[PDB]
Amino acid sequence: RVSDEEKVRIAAKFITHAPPGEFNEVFNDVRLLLNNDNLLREGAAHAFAQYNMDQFTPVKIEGYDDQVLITEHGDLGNGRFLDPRNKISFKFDHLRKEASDPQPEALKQWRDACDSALRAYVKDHYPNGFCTVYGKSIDGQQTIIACIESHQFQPKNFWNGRWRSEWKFTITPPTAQVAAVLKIQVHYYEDGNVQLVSHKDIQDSVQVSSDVQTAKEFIKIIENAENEYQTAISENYQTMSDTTFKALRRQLPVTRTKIDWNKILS
Amino acid sequence: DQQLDCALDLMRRLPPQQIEKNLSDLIDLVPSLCEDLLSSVDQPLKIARDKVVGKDYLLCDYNRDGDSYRSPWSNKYDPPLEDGAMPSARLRKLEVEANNAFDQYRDLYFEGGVSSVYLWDLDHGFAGVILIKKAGDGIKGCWDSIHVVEVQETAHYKLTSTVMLWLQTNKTGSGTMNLGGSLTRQMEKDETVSDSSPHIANIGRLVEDMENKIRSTLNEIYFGKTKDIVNGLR
Amino acid sequence: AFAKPKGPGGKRGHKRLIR
Repeated sequence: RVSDEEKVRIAAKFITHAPPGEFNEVFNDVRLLLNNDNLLREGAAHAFAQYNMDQFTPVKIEGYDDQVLITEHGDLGNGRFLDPRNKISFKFDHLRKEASDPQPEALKQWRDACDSALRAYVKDHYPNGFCTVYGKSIDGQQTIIACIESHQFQPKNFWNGRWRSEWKFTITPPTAQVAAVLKIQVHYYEDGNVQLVSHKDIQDSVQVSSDVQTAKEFIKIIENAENEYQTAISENYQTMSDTTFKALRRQLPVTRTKIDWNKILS
Repeated sequence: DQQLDCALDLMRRLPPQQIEKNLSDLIDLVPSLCEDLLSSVDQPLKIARDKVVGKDYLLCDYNRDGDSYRSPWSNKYDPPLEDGAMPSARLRKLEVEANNAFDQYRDLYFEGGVSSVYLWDLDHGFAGVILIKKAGDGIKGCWDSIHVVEVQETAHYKLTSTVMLWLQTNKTGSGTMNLGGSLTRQMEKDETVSDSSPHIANIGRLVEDMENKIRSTLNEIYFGKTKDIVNGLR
Repeated sequence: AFAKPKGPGGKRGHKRLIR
């Protein structure tokens, strides 16, 4: 007799660790294991929201053209998230991934120039990317937070993948400090199972001037770091294919031949 | 039943590096699935120390009796058991030869790590498990292989093999990269048994072919697919 | 996918995790 509290806790742990594009399959597994739908839907509510904000889940709102990302920076509380591009707030069901009740809503000019330059960068560099740019003030320091998401779900070919980047620009003119994290997660499971998880931290600085110029300098560093990150990932695969994989098991013994077993036994 | 299928599907989607925790949380979640889950999910190998001969050995269910585990080196249980399950005198002799043989195999292909071999009798023929664990020194990772072989007595050999393999690098350009997963394969064939081609030579060649093919498959088909996927994400 | 052989006999108890 597992307590309801421990049931919810373990269910929440599983949901928050679902691979991208596999939330529904993990949820359905957890639902049948729990055998108590009302407990799962009420107890694990925070886990649903945590997953969407951690995953930068893109969401289409009716009446507007490009999607908005569910992030911690847009969390207005009470189940509402901010669309800073279309200047609206909306209700969001974290379980069904559906937005509703679009309702209209100092640094907006700076947030707008960065969003315009990021929107184009994403359309130029990603197959199906989305982005959302925020503007906040932490301990008096004006901060621009840029978030990018791009995923490909192909469960018919037994794989899913997602890219996430988050860029924070702390505006202390004439300098701007850059802190960022880039994240990749891939799951391939045709007659087997493999998962890639990767992240990289970025630290940089920027000279501040006009909003339009700084927006171009902001996106250029984004473009440089993300290009370098993706290229390094591809090149580190080859490094893995013949250095550290070799460290776990060789392709052949040092003799460059397969083992003579009769010699082994005698 | 339905719950077990859900649990096995869950284990296939959750991150493979945390399989022990996910399995423990799963059994904590539904205690009635414990025996079926442990019968259907391979776990990373744990090392124990044979304090009598001063050698490491690997634990699994096949060398367990109650809460005790039998060392392949001393043929003794830790903690000691009065009447713990033991292979026959004949199988024990083949078990010692198999542990010596696969320790050299481990040395030549892995240059380290720990290996263990346990054999047990069947109604007609015998079965056994070959366990190998090799962690990285220091970029880091771990290889865990579990080979379950059945010898039906010219004899018929059936091989079921699982390799669990994770790797992590921490570099300037690519940051932290983690690759983890598993592959399970099967092979069977007939082999002549003789003084020049004994049972262990037949089993060793089968395990050697299996690990080589699994390693090539892990490198080419699976890891190479994730690289292509990453290049398609952006 | 052919079945694995039966494990050892001897009333060895139930399967368990290792800490």
